[PDB]
Amino acid sequence: MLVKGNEILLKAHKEGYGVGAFNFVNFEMLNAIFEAGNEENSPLFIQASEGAIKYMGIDMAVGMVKIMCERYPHIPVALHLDHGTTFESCEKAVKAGFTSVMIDASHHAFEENLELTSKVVKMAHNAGVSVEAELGLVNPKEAEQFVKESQVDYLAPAIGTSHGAFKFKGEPKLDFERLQEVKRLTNIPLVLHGASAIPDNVRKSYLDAGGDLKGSKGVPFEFLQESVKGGINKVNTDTDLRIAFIAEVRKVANEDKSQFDLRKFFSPAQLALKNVVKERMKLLGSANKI
Amino acid sequence: MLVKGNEILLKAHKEGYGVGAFNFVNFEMLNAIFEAGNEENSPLFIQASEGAIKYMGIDMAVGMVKIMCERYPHIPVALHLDHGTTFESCEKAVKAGFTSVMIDASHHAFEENLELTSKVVKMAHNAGVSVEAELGVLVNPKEAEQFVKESQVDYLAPAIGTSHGAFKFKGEPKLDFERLQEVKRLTNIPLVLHGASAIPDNVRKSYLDAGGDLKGSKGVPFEFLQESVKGGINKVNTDTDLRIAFIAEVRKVANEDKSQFDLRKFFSPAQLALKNVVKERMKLLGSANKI
Ligand code: NA
Ligand code: NA
Ligand SMILES: [Zn+2]
Ligand SMILES: [Zn+2]
Ligand SMILES: [Zn+2]
Repeated sequence: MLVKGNEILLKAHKEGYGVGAFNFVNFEMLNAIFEAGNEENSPLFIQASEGAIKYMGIDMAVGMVKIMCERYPHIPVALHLDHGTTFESCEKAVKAGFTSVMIDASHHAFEENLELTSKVVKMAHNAGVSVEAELGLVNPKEAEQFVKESQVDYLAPAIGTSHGAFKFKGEPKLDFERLQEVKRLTNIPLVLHGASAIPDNVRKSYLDAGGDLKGSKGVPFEFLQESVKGGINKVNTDTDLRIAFIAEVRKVANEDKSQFDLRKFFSPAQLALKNVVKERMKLLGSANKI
Repeated sequence: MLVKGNEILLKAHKEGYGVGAFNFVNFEMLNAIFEAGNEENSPLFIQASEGAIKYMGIDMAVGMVKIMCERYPHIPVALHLDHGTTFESCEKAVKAGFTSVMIDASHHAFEENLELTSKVVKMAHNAGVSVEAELGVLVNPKEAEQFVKESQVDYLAPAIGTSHGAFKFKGEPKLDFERLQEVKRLTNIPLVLHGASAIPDNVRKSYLDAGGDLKGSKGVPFEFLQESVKGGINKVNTDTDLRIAFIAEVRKVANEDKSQFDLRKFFSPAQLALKNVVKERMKLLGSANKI
């Protein structure tokens, strides 16, 4: 059922594996994510950004997730506010039924990031909700201080990732020795943002359907595994899903100009998304952890 | 709020207007339909086919609608099983929370159609749910009178020359309006028009400008939809129009930005185009400003 984000991530912290945190914006993405979790016997972090919540309405975002939990009552599921920008945003998500909220004030200085994060934590913990924060590259000693002062449940340390399909213009590399240092001093679950890899087969599908991925590329599979070894426990994944989904939508549009049955577009798009999720669960080590 | 289908259609029947019955298969379709009803102050018939229910899961089909009703509690909404093919399917819909169910046995003989329809009615009415059936081969008005009286069905879909899909008329648009009037006077219940998509000219242009192909497509003219309401049609099944308007915008976004893979950029304009189709249809049929 729907559980506190910390319940899932504490396990992954103790046993040293990574749980994927998969964004959704509608029913098709959510269904494919849940089907993958059921087929790989993996716990699920379900994420909604503030833009996705505006698109769906927060009543629908939580409502659809609750329905899916009743459909697969054996899968541990956390519903996570992705990149909350204000206290009030995190507070609205708590009242709506989210079991995990992230407050992104990494763009602020240490002192204001910590003051706002601490405010979110108090409100959230009062309602039984776990909190993620961000910091950053990261400096391990202030991370130690940040975590102890804020009492946040998980932390996203900056180690060389960024959202989108365009992660590194040159060689891909992440500062894993910084990560191991953060992990030691904080001893809490850690979060990797911008962790989409753009698998080879997903890139092929998008470009085969006439898509333009520009010079985009993401974290190699090897560096996601090394991140988990370093102590990452929550791996944010979104771009990979969207590319795999829209590749199939473009394909159907191209191959049959007379097709306007929505299910003919989105049934193959769901399957491609679902396979990206299933492979990621195995890569990160959360398969068969229910 | 979610109400029995008859509560909406009996009002439409008494006052002589039509209520669009709009199919959905996912959240985007459902949201646009509800926004159209809110903006035109119109009651809503929300329909799901058996295929749509398989795609969504009946728990999600009903659950999404109940969330949307809480979001717009002032809008009368019926949740209708479209083209139920078996008693068991209609019974599952009743148990899940549907407020209206259609049993389509029109391909069976009259006697078998009546028997199955009557079985569905008894189960449905015991649960507080309204029932649609279908007759027609064009409908036989005298069969309809007997059918409605023996079955106690709440509304009837008489065949008068329409059909599902974008290719309804090879030749002249033709609907047997005389037959419709006879059925209405003999049955005196709300009547349903299936295959009622019109394929507006702007929707067709949109689909073709996006690179789509509609070879000789042809729907029910707006004037025929109005004539059919004047004749006693109170429920107007609409699906194809919604899908063409929706996918037209999906095709357009794909064509004009090959680097776009944010789903919202595809489906926000698609929702708006679908919503606009629904708003115009609500005004055409006369359910606008009836809340
Ligand atoms: Na997050
Ligand atoms: Na129907
Ligand atoms: Zn991020
Ligand atoms: Zn971030
Ligand atoms: Zn029909």
